[PDB]
Parts: sequence; C-alpha cells; structure tokens
Amino acid sequence: SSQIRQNYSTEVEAAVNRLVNLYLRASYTYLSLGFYFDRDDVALEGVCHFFRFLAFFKFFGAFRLLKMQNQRGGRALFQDLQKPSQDEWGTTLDAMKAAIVLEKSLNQALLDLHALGSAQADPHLCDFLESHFLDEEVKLIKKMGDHLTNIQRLVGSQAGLGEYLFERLTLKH
Amino acid sequence: SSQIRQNYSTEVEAAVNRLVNLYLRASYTYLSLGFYFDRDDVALEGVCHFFRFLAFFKFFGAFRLLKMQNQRGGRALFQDLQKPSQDEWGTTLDAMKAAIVLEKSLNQALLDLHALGSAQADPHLCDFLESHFLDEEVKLIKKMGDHLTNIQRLVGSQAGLGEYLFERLTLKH
Amino acid sequence: SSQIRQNYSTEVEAAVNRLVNLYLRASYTYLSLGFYFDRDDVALEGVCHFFRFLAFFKFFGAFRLLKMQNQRGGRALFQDLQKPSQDEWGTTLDAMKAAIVLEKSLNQALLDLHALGSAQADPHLCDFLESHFLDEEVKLIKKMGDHLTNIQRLVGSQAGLGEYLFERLTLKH
Amino acid sequence: SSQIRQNYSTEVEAAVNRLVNLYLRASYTYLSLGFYFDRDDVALEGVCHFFRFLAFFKFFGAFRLLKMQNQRGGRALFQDLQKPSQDEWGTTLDAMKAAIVLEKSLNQALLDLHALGSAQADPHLCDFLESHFLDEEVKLIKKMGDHLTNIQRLVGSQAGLGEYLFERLTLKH
Amino acid sequence: SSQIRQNYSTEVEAAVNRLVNLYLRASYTYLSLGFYFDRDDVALEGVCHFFRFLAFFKFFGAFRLLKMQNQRGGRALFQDLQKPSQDEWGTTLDAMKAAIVLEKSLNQALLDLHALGSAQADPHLCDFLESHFLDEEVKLIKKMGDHLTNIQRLVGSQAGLGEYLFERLTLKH
Amino acid sequence: SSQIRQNYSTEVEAAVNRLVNLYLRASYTYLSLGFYFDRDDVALEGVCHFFRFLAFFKFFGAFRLLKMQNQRGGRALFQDLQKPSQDEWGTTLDAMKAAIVLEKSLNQALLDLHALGSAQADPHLCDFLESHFLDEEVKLIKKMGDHLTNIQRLVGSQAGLGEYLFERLTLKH
Ligand SMILES: CCN(CC)c1ccc2nc3c4ccccc4c(=O)cc-3oc2c1
Ligand SMILES: CCN(CC)c1ccc2nc3c4ccccc4c(=O)cc-3oc2c1
Ligand SMILES: CCN(CC)c1ccc2nc3c4ccccc4c(=O)cc-3oc2c1
Ligand SMILES: [Cl-]
Ligand SMILES: [Cl-]
Ligand SMILES: [Cl-]
Ligand SMILES: [Cl-]
Ligand SMILES: [Cl-]
Ligand SMILES: [Cl-]
Repeated sequence: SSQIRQNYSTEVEAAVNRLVNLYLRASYTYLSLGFYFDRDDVALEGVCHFFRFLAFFKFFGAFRLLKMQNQRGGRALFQDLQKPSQDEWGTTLDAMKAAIVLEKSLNQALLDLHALGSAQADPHLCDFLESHFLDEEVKLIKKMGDHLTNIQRLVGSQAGLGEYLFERLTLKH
Repeated sequence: SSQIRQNYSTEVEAAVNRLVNLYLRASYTYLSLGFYFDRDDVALEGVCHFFRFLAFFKFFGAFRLLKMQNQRGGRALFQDLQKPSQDEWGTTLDAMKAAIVLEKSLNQALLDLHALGSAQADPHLCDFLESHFLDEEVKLIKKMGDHLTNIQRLVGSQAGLGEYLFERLTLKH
Repeated sequence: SSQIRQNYSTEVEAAVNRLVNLYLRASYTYLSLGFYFDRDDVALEGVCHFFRFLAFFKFFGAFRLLKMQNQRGGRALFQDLQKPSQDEWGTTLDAMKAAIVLEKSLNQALLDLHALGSAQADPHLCDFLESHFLDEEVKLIKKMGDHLTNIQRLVGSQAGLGEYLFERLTLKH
Repeated sequence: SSQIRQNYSTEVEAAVNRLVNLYLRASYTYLSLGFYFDRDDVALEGVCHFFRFLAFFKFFGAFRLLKMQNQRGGRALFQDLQKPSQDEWGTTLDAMKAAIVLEKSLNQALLDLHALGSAQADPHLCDFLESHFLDEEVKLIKKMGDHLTNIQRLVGSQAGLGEYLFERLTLKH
Repeated sequence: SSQIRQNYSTEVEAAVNRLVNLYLRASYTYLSLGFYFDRDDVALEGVCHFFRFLAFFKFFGAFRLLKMQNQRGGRALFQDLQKPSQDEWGTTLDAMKAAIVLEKSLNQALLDLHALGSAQADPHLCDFLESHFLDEEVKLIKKMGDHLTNIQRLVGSQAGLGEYLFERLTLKH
Repeated sequence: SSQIRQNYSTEVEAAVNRLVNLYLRASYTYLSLGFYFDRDDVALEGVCHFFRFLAFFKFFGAFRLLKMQNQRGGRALFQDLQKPSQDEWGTTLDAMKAAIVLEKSLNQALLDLHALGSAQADPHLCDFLESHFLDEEVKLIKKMGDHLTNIQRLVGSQAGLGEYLFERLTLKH
C-alpha cells in the first residue's frame, strides 16, 4: 500500500478529503460574497475586502489539509465543488449571518473529525486540528459575532446610514 | 501635404479634433463643479477636490490627443469651448449624476472614434485609445457608480448628515 | 438595469462568467496535479512546485476576469466546479501533456471570447484580453512545449533517471 | 445673500469673472501656440515648451482668481471660451509678437480691475492683484520683449538659421 | 506538425519571416549610413551616432519578431540580405530623406501584417504589433520629420554652416 | 583622393571589406543557430544563448573592422549578405561542428589578411589583427573544441540524455 503510512485510518483519510471539499466550497462562497460587495450597485469596499481575505484563508486551510494528507500517506481525492448557496447576498447583515452559519458548519466538521481521530487513537491528527484549525475557527467566529452585534446596533431606523458607517469605521478599506 | 502622415484619414483627424473639444469642455465642466463645492455656502472640500482632480485629468486627456494628432501628421484645430451646462450643481448626488452622464458621453465618443479607426484600418489609433483612454474611462465610471450608490444609501431621511458623512469618510480632503 | 454598464453585451457577460468557470476549473486541476507530485510515492518537488504555481496563476486569472465583470457592470454568476479529469496523473510527461491540452483549451476560449468582443464592437473587452491574457497564455504554452521536448529527450531507455534529472536540473525546487 | 461677503462689490465680482474668462482664453491661445510649434513641419521644441508653460501659467492665474472669488463670497460664473485668433501662428517672431499683444491686453485688464478696486475702496482686491498678478505680468512682458529683440536681431538675411539658433540657444529644450 | 502552434496561419508565419528580412535590411542600411557619416571626409559625429543607434534598434526589432515566431510555433526562415541601396549617402538632408522613405516602407509592412492578422482573426499577432512596433514607428517617423524640417530650415544659402550647426546643436555627440 | 590615407593599400582596403562581409555572414549564421535552439521542438536554452552571444560578438568584429577602415581612410563597401548554409541545424553536436568549421574559415581569412598586410609592409593592419582578432579567434576555437569533445563523450548510447546534460551542466542558462 504505502511505505510511510502509519496509524492513519481509511476513515480519517476519507474525512480529510471531505473536509478539503468543505474548505474549498467555503473559499468559493467567500469569493462570491467578495465580488457581490464589489458591485457598483452594492459598493462596500470594506465588506468586499473582509470576504476576499476569507476566500484566501479558507483556500489555505484546504491547502494545509492536503499537505497533511500527503504527510500521513493518504491520497487526496477531489470532488465536484458545489456553487455557493446564493447568487446575491443581500445586506451586510445578511452576508455576515450567512458567514457565521458557514463557519459554524466548518467548525462542526472540524469537531467531528477531531472526535473521529480521538476514537481512532490518532494523536497526530488531533494535534494537527488543535494547532492549526480549532482556535483559528473560534477566533473567526468571535470576530463575526462582534461584527454582527455592531451591524445590528446600527440598523435602528436609518439602515443605509448604519451600513455605510459600519463599512467605513469598522472594516478595513 | 505632410511628410510624415501615413494611414491617417481626414475623418479620424477631424474626429480627434472634436474629441479634444469634448475633453476640454469636460475639463471646464469639472472646473465649475470644483469651484461650486468650494463655495462658503456649499463647503464640501472632498467633493471640491474630486472634481478639481477630474478637471486636470480631462485636460491631460486633451493634451495627449493633441500630441497624438501631431505624431500622426494631422493638424490640431480648436473651436469655441461651450460653457458648462449649469452654473450651480445642486447636491453631491446631483453633481455625481451629472458627472456620470458626462463620462458616459465621453466614453461613447471614444467608442465611436475606435469604431471609425477600425473601419479605416487604423490600428495605431485603435491601440492609442485602448492603451490610454478606454480602461481609464471604465475605471472612472465604475468609481462614480460606486460613489453614487454610497451617496444614495446615505440620503435616507437625514440628507445633510449623509452628505457630510460621505464627504468626510469617502472623499479625500 | 445598471447605472454604469455601457457597450457591454449580455453575450459577453455570460461568456466572461463561463471563462471564470474554466479558469477556476484549471486552478483546481493544477491543485490536484501539484499534490499528486507531492505524494511520497511520486516525490518530484520541482514538478509539484510547477503545478502549484499554475494553480495560483489560474486563480488570479479568474479573479481578474471577475474584477473586470464588475468594472463593466455585468454580474458574476458562479456555477458548480467540475472535479479534475483524473485522480492520478501518471508520469511528468503524462502530466505535462495534460497541462498543454488544458492550456490549449483555455487559449481557444480566450480566442473565442476575443472574437465575440470584436463582433460586438467591444474594444475594452478585446484590449483586456490582449493586455492581460493572450500573451501570458502564449508564453505559458511555449514554456510547456519546451518542457515536453526536454522530457521526451530524456526518456530514452532509462525513464526513471530522465524523470529525476528533469525535475532536478530544469524545474525550480 | 452671503454670510461671508463684506466690502465686495457686484462690479468687482463681475469683473473678476470676466478676467477669469480672459485668462482661460489666454491659456487656450497658448495651448494652440504650443501645439503649432510641435508640428512636424514647424518643429521648434524650445518654442513649443515656452508656450506650453504659458498655457499652464495662465490656467493657474484663472484658478487663483476663482479661489479669491470664493474667498470673498462672490459667485464664479463661466462663459463660453472663444477659440484662439489664429489656427496657424507663422514664425517664432509672429508668435512672440502675438504673445506680447495678448499679454498687454491681460495687463490692461489687470490695471482696469485694480482701478475699479481702488475706486470701490476694496484694498483686499487691490493687494491681491499687486501681490499675485501685476509684477508677474511685468516680468513676463519684459522677458517677451527681450526675446523679440533677440529674434529680430537674428532675422538679418538668413531667417531660417536665425530661427533655429534662437530656439536652440535661448529657449529651453 | 507543432505541439504548441494554435491560431497561427501559414500566411502570418511567412509574412513574419519577410518582415524579419526587412528589419535586418533596414539595420544594414543604417550600419552603412552610420559609417558613411564617420568618414574623415564627411565627419558628422551626431549623424553617425543617430544612424548607428537605428542600426541597433532595427536589429532588435528583427530579434523580437524572431522570438515571437518561435513563441507561436512558427519556423524562422532566413533569406539573403540585400545590400543597401547606396554606397554614399550625400548630405545629412539626403540621408534623413532616405531614412524616412525606409521607415515609411517598414511602417507600411507593419500595417499590412496587422491587416493580415486581423483578417485571420489572430489577436495575439495584432496585439504584438500594436504593443511593440506601431507606436515606436510613429514616434520615429515624427522625430525624422522634425529633423527634416530643421535641416531644411538651415540650408538657406550657407549649406555647410547649416549642416554643421544641425549636427552640433540637435544631434547627440 | 584622401587627406588622411597613408600606407593603406587598395588590396588591404578591399580585403577588409570582404572580411566585414564574412563577419556579418557569420553573425547571421549564429542568429539562425540561436533561434533554431530556441524552437519549442529543440528547446536547448544554453545552446541558444551560446550562439546568440556569438551573433553579437561577430557583429562587433565587423563593427571594429569598419571603424578601422575609416580610421585608415579606406571606404566601407557593403555587399549582399548570403543567408546561412542551413535552415535547420540538427543536434548540438552538428551545430558545434558547423560552428568550428565557420570559425576556422574566419581564422584563415584573418591569417590571409595578416599575410597581405605583412607583404604590403602595413604594420598598423598587422597589429590591429593581432591585438583584436587573432587571439580572440584562437580562444574561441579552443572553447569550441573543448565543447565538441565533451558533447562527443556524452553521446554514448543515450544521445538525448547526453544532449540535455551538456546543455544543463556546461552551457550557461
Ligand atoms: C479550487 C478552486 N478554488 C476555490 C474557488 C480556488 C483555487 C485556488 C485559489 N488560490 C487562491 C490564492 C492563491 C495564491 C494567493 C492568494 C490566493 C487567494 O487569496 C485565494 C485563492 O483562492 C483559490 C480558490
Ligand atoms: C477651461 C479649459 N482650459 C483652457 C484651455 C483648461 C482647463 C484645465 C487646464 N489644466 C491645466 C493643467 C492642470 C494641471 C497641471 C498642469 C496644467 C497645465 O499645464 C495646463 C492646464 O491648462 C488647462 C486649460
Ligand atoms: C547586417 C545585419 N546584421 C547581420 C545579421 C546585423 C546587424 C546589426 C546587429 N546588431 C546587433 C547588436 C546591436 C546592439 C547590441 C547587441 C547586438 C547583438 O547582440 C547582435 C547584433 O547583430 C546584428 C546583426
Ligand atoms: Cl464526477
Ligand atoms: Cl468662431
Ligand atoms: Cl446547481
Ligand atoms: Cl451660452
Ligand atoms: Cl539562396
Ligand atoms: Cl547587388
């Protein structure tokens, strides 16, 4: 089979491939989010930049997973990448809500894979997730929650004003 | 006639002179826009600076056209320059709407001249427009559209507040 | 419809979206190629790096296309991204042959889009492709052809030796 | 009326607008002079540069006038800008003669406006002209007179030689 | 046939080879011009340097054409290079007239090749000429026209004096 | 005749012109060699660079000869330049064999011209060849012989491998 593979279950190997798919889909979703906010009829540069950065971060999560798959002697297998769930993403609030839903799903997939690794007595896998993914994910979700709260505080009765101010004064542009 | 002129039609020569007129008129329109926003009873420095910069950019478009006319062996001919269409330019929104109308007209004149050059098998003319004008124009129109959207989002029911905030937080001052 | 869109046909808009799909698929194909050559049982670092670089270049081609779609006032629409055509890519020769087939297909799609733009009298589109895509593509295809020739010269009767030497002495590692 | 305007007559306000028109026309005349000397069949780079510089200086005179109009609480009003008096400008001598005629007319307009300001007991206006215009104008006219004398000395019986030498050895290129 | 060639007609391939011949002949003509002006009985260093520089520029035009021929998968084919049309080149005026005739012929060959590329729907070829040749050629022809005018102005009745002065005060030495 | 010419025979003058022709032909031969090795179906960059460098060196030999012809008061006369002897140059071995044949012919022409100068008691000519040509030529021929030997050692029974290795490990790329 493999000359390096050791303590690396078929179940973990397949789950890692699934997780790569999920990260690449997330990157794709963020690519779509970023270009939507770049539209001339949306035009929220800070929001564009926030999601563009996340497209790159999620790609690099996939890349790290694939590197690890090879380091362990598993075989990368790629599947079709589903398009994002929407073509238009509504307001900054709508978009940030969709982003936290996405991130919570990615987090649950990380937790599930960690639990599989623990069941399989695969400490390298468990350490890998802990060291490179689980805290990054908690930090990201906390940032999105912070943003959601600030966006919600700004809606009030002048929604356009609040959306502009959030983009200008919170997000980097 | 001319010792350098080669593959440069009378039709293109005249159209280039017309286009110089249009760019100089545009520069004049932007000069008027800039000084209107500098009025003590208007007083939107960022808006002033935005249109002042465009007066200079449109002059330099004219200048480049005239340089090219001479490089090709055509003869610059100047006409009367019509004053701008308004003496007072209303709100930032009104002004940005008038600017995008102006830019779309300049863009259509560029496209028309490109089509004439293509019909006349004048690739130097076509390349010149492509390289120095067509993308600059698309970029400018996209920026104005972005601005229009942000200004429109800010009107809401507190128009003065939105006009101040746009000037302060989007435009450079 | 759109406040900026001008001289930008629905046919071009759709074709640009199709081309984005093709570039993202190409990026995905190169991602798979790169990780295959990173396998412990393949282990050709220079080949890995060559295809990894191309995954990034093709993503950035897609990104530029999407930026232009927005600059013109079109609407990015994303579709499902087909997985790559193979899970395992054979020898360096096999892989470089598959890469040139891919690149020739991307080149033909560029040429087709250029021809559509010309038919539609869309010089901005034509210039955009000429300036950012057509020469990059010719340069890439020429490099791949050079590589193919060198790989073919090295097969002889000691194929493993030739594959090692090409990776070590031509490709960057 | 105006919240800042003080000691600023309607007569001065209108005269300042007229003077802006005259400076912009002068800039236009110099633009035409500059491009005439850039013709391949004229080809006197130093002369081109001399008049090009004056086109920019006269624009900036207009700009300063418009800035002052706003500082005083007057209202900029723009009129049609007459094309220059000639399409072709003859020899360097002809051109320098036309330039000094133009400058003397601008100087007389400055003097007239100064006299109006003095009659109206408008010392800010009087100081403004004295500080930014009257000496600049005297210096420019003296330079042109110097040039005229040197050009006239060079005509003799070898006019082409003299025109070349003046361009090469006096004017900056 | 070729593993890289795509959208590159036999007609364009042959025309590119012809154009290489024309550029190399032009380089040869300029080599002869340069050494004629270096003769002890001609001795016009600035003129020598002007034509020497053009010999190098025309060689590099040929070189770029040959590089492109290979990038496209065509085959460079070289023919005999005709000697220049004269052994002695007369006055600076005669020489500059012969140079502009040469350049106009090269320009017409560029335009002809561009038209062939357009007819063949070869945008890479069209872009290549536009980007590297057509404007360089217009700029060169305009410079030569400028020079011709200055040389003609200097003939007058003291031709030797004018030829010396042009060499000393216009051309770089 | 000439105001500087002294001790410079018609026989030497003509022979120098012949030698210029031979150097320019050699430059042309090397230009063809260089672009052949740049072909996508040849693709030996080090070989390309070796012959390209020689095209430039042989041009500069011609240039020095023409400079000397003028320094002595002779008259440069150019003839038609024959195309190179082949359109395709075979293997690196074939090409290096053709290069040493060419160089030996150029060397014999140098020796013949030296012998003519000696017979004519023209020490300046003799010194010129000795100082700028004869040792450069011996050094070049020795380098080519070294290369030939190394290429021959590498043929063995795996000719493609040897051709690759020579290009990669001996020639500069
Ligand atoms: C599989 C197809 N997909 C998902 C849409 C890819 C493929 C490659 C990508 N490569 C990058 C990338 C590469 C280098 C530097 C920065 C970035 C980046 O910010 C985002 C990326 O996103 C990608 C998505
Ligand atoms: C009103 C139409 N007209 C008169 C023909 C203008 C408008 C704008 C101009 N802007 C410049 C300018 C702007 C920035 C930097 C340098 C220059 C310059 O050297 C000359 C100018 O000349 C102008 C004439
Ligand atoms: C007479 C037509 N032929 C022979 C094919 C020429 C003419 C001019 C050339 N000029 C150069 C040259 C010029 C400047 C810097 C580098 C180079 C060079 O590497 C090779 C050259 O090769 C030439 C051949
Ligand atoms: Cl499938
Ligand atoms: Cl009129
Ligand atoms: Cl779907
Ligand atoms: Cl009117
Ligand atoms: Cl022949
Ligand atoms: Cl002949």
